[PDB]
Amino acid sequence: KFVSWKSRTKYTVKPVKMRKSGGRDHTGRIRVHGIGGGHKQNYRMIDFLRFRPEKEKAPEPFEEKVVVVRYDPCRSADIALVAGGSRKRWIIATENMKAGDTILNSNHIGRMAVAAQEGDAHPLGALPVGTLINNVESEPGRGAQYIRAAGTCGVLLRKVNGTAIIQLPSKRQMQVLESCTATVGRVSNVNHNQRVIGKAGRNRWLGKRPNSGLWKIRPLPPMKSYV
Amino acid sequence: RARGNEYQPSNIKRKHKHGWVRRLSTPAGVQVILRRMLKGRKSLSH
Amino acid sequence: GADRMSKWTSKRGPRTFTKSRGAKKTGIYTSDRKFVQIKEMVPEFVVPDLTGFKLKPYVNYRAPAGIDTPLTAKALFQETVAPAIEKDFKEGTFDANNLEKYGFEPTQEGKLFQLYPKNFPR
Amino acid sequence: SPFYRYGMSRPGSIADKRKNPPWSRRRPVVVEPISDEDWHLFCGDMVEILEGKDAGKQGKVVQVVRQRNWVVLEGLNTHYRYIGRTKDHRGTMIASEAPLLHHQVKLVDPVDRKPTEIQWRFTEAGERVRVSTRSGRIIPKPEFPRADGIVPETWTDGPKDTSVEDALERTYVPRLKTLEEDVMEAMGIQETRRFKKVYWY
Amino acid sequence: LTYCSTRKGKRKTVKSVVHRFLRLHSGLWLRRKAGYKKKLWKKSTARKKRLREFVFCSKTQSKLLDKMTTSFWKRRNWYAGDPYQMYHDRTNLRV
Amino acid sequence: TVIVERWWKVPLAGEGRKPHLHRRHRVYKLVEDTKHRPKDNLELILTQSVDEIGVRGDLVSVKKSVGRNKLLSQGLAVYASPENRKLFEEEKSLR
Amino acid sequence: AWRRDIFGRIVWHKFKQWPIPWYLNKRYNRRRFFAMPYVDRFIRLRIEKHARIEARKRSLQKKKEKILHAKF
Amino acid sequence: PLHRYPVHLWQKLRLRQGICARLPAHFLRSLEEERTPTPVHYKPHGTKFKINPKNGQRERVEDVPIPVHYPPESQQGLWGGEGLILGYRYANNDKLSKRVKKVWKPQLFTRELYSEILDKKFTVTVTMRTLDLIDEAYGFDFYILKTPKEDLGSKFGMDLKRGMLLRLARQDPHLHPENPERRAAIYDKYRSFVIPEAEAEWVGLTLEEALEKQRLLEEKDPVPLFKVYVEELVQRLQEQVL
RNA sequence: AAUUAUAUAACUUAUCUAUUAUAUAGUAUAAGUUUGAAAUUUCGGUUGGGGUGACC
RNA sequence: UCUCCAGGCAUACGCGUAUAACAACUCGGAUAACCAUUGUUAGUUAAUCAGAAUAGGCAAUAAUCACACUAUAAAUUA
RNA sequence: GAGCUACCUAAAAACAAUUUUAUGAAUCAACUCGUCUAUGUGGCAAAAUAGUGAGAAGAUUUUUAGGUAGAGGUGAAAAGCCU
RNA sequence: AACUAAUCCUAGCCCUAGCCCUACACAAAUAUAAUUAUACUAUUAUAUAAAUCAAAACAUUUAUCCUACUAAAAGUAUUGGAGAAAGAAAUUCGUAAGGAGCUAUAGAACUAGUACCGCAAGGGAAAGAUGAAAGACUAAUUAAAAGUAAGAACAAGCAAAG
Ligand SMILES: [Mg+2]
Ligand SMILES: [Mg+2]
Ligand SMILES: [Mg+2]
Ligand SMILES: [Mg+2]
Ligand SMILES: [Mg+2]
Ligand SMILES: [Mg+2]
Ligand SMILES: [Mg+2]
Ligand SMILES: [Mg+2]
Ligand SMILES: [Mg+2]
Ligand SMILES: [Mg+2]
Ligand SMILES: [Mg+2]
Ligand SMILES: [Mg+2]
Ligand SMILES: [Mg+2]
Ligand SMILES: [Mg+2]
Ligand SMILES: [Mg+2]
Ligand SMILES: [Mg+2]
Ligand SMILES: [Mg+2]
Ligand SMILES: [Mg+2]
Ligand SMILES: [Mg+2]
Ligand SMILES: [Mg+2]
Ligand SMILES: [Mg+2]
Ligand SMILES: [Mg+2]
Repeated sequence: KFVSWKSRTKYTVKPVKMRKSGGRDHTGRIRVHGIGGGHKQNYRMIDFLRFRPEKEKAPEPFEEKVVVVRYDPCRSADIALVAGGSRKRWIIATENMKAGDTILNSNHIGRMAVAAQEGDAHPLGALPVGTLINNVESEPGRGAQYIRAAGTCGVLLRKVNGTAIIQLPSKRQMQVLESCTATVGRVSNVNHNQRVIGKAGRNRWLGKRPNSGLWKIRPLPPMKSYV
Repeated sequence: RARGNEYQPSNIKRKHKHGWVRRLSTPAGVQVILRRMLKGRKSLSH
Repeated sequence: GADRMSKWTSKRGPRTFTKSRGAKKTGIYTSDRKFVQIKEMVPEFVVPDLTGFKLKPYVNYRAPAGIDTPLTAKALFQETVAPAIEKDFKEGTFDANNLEKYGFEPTQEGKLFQLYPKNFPR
Repeated sequence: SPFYRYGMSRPGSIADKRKNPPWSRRRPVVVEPISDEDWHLFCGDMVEILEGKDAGKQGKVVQVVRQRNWVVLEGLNTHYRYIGRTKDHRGTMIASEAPLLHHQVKLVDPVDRKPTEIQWRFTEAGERVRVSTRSGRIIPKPEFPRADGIVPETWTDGPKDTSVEDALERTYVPRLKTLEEDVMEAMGIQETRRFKKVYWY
Repeated sequence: LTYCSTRKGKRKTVKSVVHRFLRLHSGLWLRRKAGYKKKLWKKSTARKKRLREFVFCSKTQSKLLDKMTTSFWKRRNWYAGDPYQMYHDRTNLRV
Repeated sequence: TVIVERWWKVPLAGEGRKPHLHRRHRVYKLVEDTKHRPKDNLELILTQSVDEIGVRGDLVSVKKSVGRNKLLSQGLAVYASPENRKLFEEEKSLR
Repeated sequence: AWRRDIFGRIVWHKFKQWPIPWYLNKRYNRRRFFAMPYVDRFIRLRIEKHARIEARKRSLQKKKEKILHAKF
Repeated sequence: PLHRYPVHLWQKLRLRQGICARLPAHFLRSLEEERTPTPVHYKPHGTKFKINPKNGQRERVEDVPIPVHYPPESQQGLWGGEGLILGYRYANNDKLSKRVKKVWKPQLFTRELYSEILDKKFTVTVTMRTLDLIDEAYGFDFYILKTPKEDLGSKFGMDLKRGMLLRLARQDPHLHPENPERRAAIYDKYRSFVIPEAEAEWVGLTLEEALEKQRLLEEKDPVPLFKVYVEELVQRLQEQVL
C-alpha cells in the first residue's frame, strides 16, 4: 500500500506536500533505523541544471534575477527564488547571494579565462584553475549532484586538454569533462556545522528517533599459540 | 493492568480483516472459504 | 464478539456505511451533490376503467371448472397463423420471404416491448 | 418433518400442533404402503367390520387418513368420552369412533349386502371403476358432502361473486401480441420513444 | 528384524548372516575366526593355524541365525561336485 | 546441456510398467556438461564469393559461430544438405 | 450463460444491463469465471462427499423394506 | 465406497463425454498418445542387456528419465527440450557427506531466426542445443516441422508449426507476393510436410483452446419456432396436394 | 565443536558475444577456489559438590 | 412530602430491540416489591441533523485575536 | 492473527488558573503514569480498591483509518512486546 | 406404604457388493465493507514436500507416506554408515444384493458442522421413548444405584468376627 509521494511529473515553484517514510520501504519493513515523526514539511522543487534555457528560446548565455533567498526545511543549504524571462525556478543559493542580485548562466566555453563572480554558472573550461566551485555535475547535461550541502566548496585543481580534475569536499579528487557546468562560490549556511541541538527533543523535531540500547582477525595456524 | 478486553469492536476493521472481499484477494484466502464450504459452515466469512 | 450470522444492513456499521433496501433508483446524483429525479425512471401505474366490469374477486361454486390445457407454441401457432397460411397456400400467394405478412418479426429491435431480452416489467 | 405422526385430528388444528410439536421425536408408525391405484375405499362407501367389538356390523365411512391406512366409520368401533369438560361442569357423554385399518374391513355389494372383495377395471368409456371379484358388478363412486361445508346446489352467490355465465364467457382472441401491447392500444397510450442500446452481460 | 514386510508380508533375511556363515542341512553353521587376516606378522605359527580353520557354532548361536534367515536358506541343495556333500548329514549320532 | 546420473540404483519395473521413484532417487551427479565438449565445425555450401573462404559453390568447414552469425544470416552460404549438394554439383559440372 | 465460478462449481449466470460493453467495464472484469488448479482437490472431495450421502440413502431404503416385509 | 474407474482413467473418460467427444478424431489422438521426449539430460542405455561386473552375470537394464521442470518462461521461447533439473547432490561427491539441494539451469541466449515459410524474423530465447538441432535439420523451418510436440516442448514452437503447416496447406499467395517463382520454390522445398487443410487447423491447440474453437464453430442462435412450424405446415400441405 | 554453505562478495577456466591482432573486454550458464549470512547435529565415564588436574 | 448524596445532557464508536403497553409469575435479577424475564401487540417520520461532465494553463510571502513582534521545528477545492 | 501490545504512516483533537519568562522552566487541576503502605487474595478485579504519590505546552497525551508476521516483525535491550 | 431415580426401541449409522457421471433446481440479489438494479479502481496456483520417527545417540540412510493387475518366481538376484534396513525383473498363472456389523456414553461429530467458544484460521456439544385411537384428559412398569425420607444420638475405639 506504499505509494511514493514523488509522483509529480511537471515542474512548479509551488511547495509540494511530502509524505514521510519512517525508515520503511514499499514492503512495509524498516530498512533504515532512526527515522520517524518530526515536523511536517513541504517540498520546493529545486532545479540543479543551472543552464536550462527557457522554452522556445535559443541556447546561449542568459541572466536571471534573484527574488528572495529563503530557508529550506529539506536541506542544509538555503534556496533562492530566481526569475528570468517568464520563468521562476528554485535554485541553491551561494554564500553571498542577496535579493535583487543578477547572476549569469553561460554556455560559452571561454577560450581564455573569464573573471569569476560568485553565483554565476560557468563550464569548468571557462573557469580558471583554483576557483572555488559548487554544484558540480559528473557529465554534461546530467545536473548537479556533488558539493550541494551547506558551505561546502570544492576546488578546481587542474585542466588539461578536454578534462579537468575537481577536489571534492571530502578531499577525494574527481575528474570531469571541461564542458560540465559548475557554480562559483561557496554554498551558504557556512555556520551549519556550528549549530547546537541542545535538547533531545530538538532531534525528535527533525525526525530522528533515538538509538537502540543494545550494547576479527583469524590467526594463521603458525601463530595460534601466541593469541 | 486488567486484561480480557483486547476486543475493541469496529465494523470497518472487521469487514476489512476477515470479510468476503478480503478472503478472495489471495489464493490462500480462497482456500479458507473452500474448507468452510466443504465442512458445511453457515458462515463462510464475516 | 461481532455477530457473524445476522444480515448486513445499513442500520449496522458507522454513518459512512449506507446501502439500499432494494428500492429501484429514480434519479441521478450530479457533482456538488444534487439529486435529479428523472420522470421516465419513475414507474407509472396503468390502471383501467373498471366501470361496468362484470368480473368480481370470487366465482360461483356452481361454475364448472375446465380441463387444464396449458398453452403451447403449437396451439398458439395453429389458432393464429395456420388459418392464413393454409388459405394463402391454396390461393398460391405464399413465399418464405413474406412471413412478416402473417405476423412474424425477424428482429425485436425497434419494438417498445421486446420479447428477448425482456425490456419491460410485469 | 419425518416425525410428524398423523392422528384423527385434522393436520394444522390446535390439537394437532400440540400432538405434534416441533420437538416431538416419537417412534415411527409402520404402515404397509398402498398404491393410489390399489386403495379402493372412499367416503360414503358402506363397509363391514371383519373383526373387533362390532364385527359383522356394516357402517358408512366418514373419514380417511390415508397416511395411516385408516377408514373411520360412523357410529361404530365406539368408545365413550366427555366433550366440553369444564371446571364447573362434567361435560356431555358421547360415543367417539376409532380408526379401523383397511384390512379389518371390506366393501359391501349394494343389491346383496355382503362383504364383497373388489377389483379395479376400466369401462367402455374408459373411466376406471371398481368391480366385485365375485358377482362382477359396478360399485358406483358415492357422493360425499364437501369438507369445507359448501353445497354447490344450495349455493346462492352474494356480492363480489361472479355470476356463472359471466365466468364462462369467452373473450380471448388469439393474436401475436403480449398483454402489454393489447392494453396500451385499448387504452390509447402512445409512446414513440425507444430504449437506447443495452449491453446485456 | 523385519517380521512382516510392507510389500510381501513375510519375514526378511538378515543379509549379514548370509555373507558370513554356511548352514549345513543337518542344522549346523560354519564360520571363520575373527582376525584370521589381521597382523599375521606378529601372530605365532600355531595361532595362525587355528585361525585358518572352519569352525562350528554353538546351540544358541545357531538358534539365533535360524531366526535371522528364512526357509530358502535351509533347503537341501543338490550341487554337482559339492565339497560339503558329505557334511550335510550326521552319522552315528545318539544324543 | 547438462547430463546427470542417479547415485542410487532404480529397481527394474518390467516391460509395460513405469518405475516408482523415491526421494533418494533425486540425488544426482554430473557425468558431463556438453558446454565444455570439443566443438565440431559446420559445413556449408557458399552461395556467393566471400573473402578468405572461397568462391561461390565451394564446400568449406567453418566455426559454428561464424557460420550462423554471418554466412547463414546474411545469405552468403546455404546448408550443405544432400539436396543442396546435388544442385550446386550440377552447376559446377556444367560450368 | 453457464459459467464456472472460482470455487469450481458450475452455476447459471444471469446477465445484467450495462451501458458500456463488457471489455470496457472495470467492475465486471474483477469478477472471475474460472477456477485455478488449487481447486481440483476440493472438486474431488465434493464428489466423494456426495457419493457417501447417496450410498447411505440407498442402504437405508433397503433396510426399511426389510422391516416392511417382516412386518407384512 | 469406491469410484467405478481408477483415478488415472478419469482424464480419458472426460475426453470421451460431452463436447470433448465432438472434437475431431485426429485431434484427440494427439491428446491421447503419450510419447517420451528424446533424452536430453541423461545418457540412455545403448543396449537392453549388460554384464554385471560384481557377480559377472547378464542383467536387464532400463532407461529411467530424469524429472525436469519446465518454467512457463520456456513456453514463450524455443528450448530444444532442455529444462531445469531440480535435484540434490552429495557434498564432495561422497554419499557419507551432506545432501545439498542443487539446481542445474540451461544457458539461455537471445537469437533472431528467420522462417522462409512465414517470411518473418523472430527474436527468441534459445539454448545452444536448439541451434544444433536446427543445423542438423538443415533449416529453421525444417526444425519446427520435423520435431514432434514432445521434443519441441514449447507452445510458441507449436504455434509456429500450425502457421507453417497452414501456410503450406492453403498455398497462401501471401508469401513473397509479386514473386510466384520465389514462392513456388519455397513451397516445393517443404512439400513433404503438406497435410489436409482441416487437420492443420487443429495442430498445437491445447485442450482448452480446442474446446473454445469447437464451441465457436457450433455456436448458433435458436431458430424462431415460427419458421419451424411453417416448414412443417408447408410440407404437410404440399404433400397432401401431391 | 564437527559437518556443510550457487547469502553476499570476489577472482580462475570454459560457454556465448564484441572486437583485435593474437589481444584486451564483457557474460540469462556449468566447474573450481576464496570469504562466511546462515543451516543441521552433539554435549562419554568415574570421581562429599565446585578449579585444575587426573584416571578408563 | 421529608432526609441525605453529587458527573449530568448530547454526539461519535459500538450494540441490535434490552425500547413502550398489556397479560403472565415457570426460567432470568444472585432475595423480595417490581420487572431488565416469558408471551402478545406496538414503535424510530428529515431537501436544513446525518450518509452516498471533459481537457488545458498557473501558484515564492504560515499559524498564534494577526496589528506590532520576533522567532524556528518552516507549517493548506481556488 | 498488529481491534491487545511494540514501532511506524496519514488525517484529526485536548491542555484551566498562577508565576516565570520566552522555557523537554515553576506551583497545581483535567489528563497521563504507577512511588510507598494498607485492604483484597475463587477478590468488585485472572493485577483491583482506598489513601499517598510522579509528570502535567511536551521526547506530552488522546482519537480514527492504514503498515510491518513467526527461519519473522517491533524494540530510548527489559531477551520487552507480537490478543 | 416414596422422593430423587430406573426400565425401553428405532432414529440413524458401519463394512462390502454393484454402479462412471450427465441434481447444476422458482422471480429477484450477490465478488461493492458479497448477497446493494448501471460505468469510477480492470482481472491470474505451484520451482524438488519437510520433519517427526527408526538406527536404542547422530551426521549417508529409514517400508507406507511418494499407487500402476492378481498368484508364483521371492524375501531370491541386487542395494546399504554392507548397519538399521531396502528390494526387483526375465518367466509362468488368471473368463467371476448381503451381515456369528452397532442399537442412543454404541454406531457417523451429527436431532448439527447447529448451539456455544474463538479477532481469525479454527474447535465443537448435549438429547428422544404412552396407546389401535388423545376427536380415548398423554400413559404404565420397578423391595431395585449412589442420595435422602420414614426413624438424630446414648461409656469403648479399621467398626467386624467369636
Ligand atoms: Mg549504548
Ligand atoms: Mg478474550
Ligand atoms: Mg483501542
Ligand atoms: Mg513380472
Ligand atoms: Mg421496559
Ligand atoms: Mg407487570
Ligand atoms: Mg418484555
Ligand atoms: Mg448533510
Ligand atoms: Mg493499530
Ligand atoms: Mg495551562
Ligand atoms: Mg514543566
Ligand atoms: Mg508534582
Ligand atoms: Mg517536577
Ligand atoms: Mg518505547
Ligand atoms: Mg541487559
Ligand atoms: Mg499471548
Ligand atoms: Mg534415532
Ligand atoms: Mg536426516
Ligand atoms: Mg452418538
Ligand atoms: Mg457424539
Ligand atoms: Mg436406595
Ligand atoms: Mg466395643
